[PDB]
Amino acid sequence: SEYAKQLGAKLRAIRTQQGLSLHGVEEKSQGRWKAVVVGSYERGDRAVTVQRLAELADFYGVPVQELLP
Repeated sequence: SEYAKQLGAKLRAIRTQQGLSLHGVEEKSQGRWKAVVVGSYERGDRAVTVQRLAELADFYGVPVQELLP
């Protein structure tokens, strides 16, 4: 729970850092990443899979390790 919490704190830190809001992600990604889904990752309310995390890190353009708590 705490881990999920802190993981989502970084998922948010990277997203906002490149100036994108949650709606921004859904739009730029042509709908592959739904704001709803990404938000729930950022609040630790929904658990991302390691696979899925790997793709996000790619979409954002950062080393996937960096998103780990």
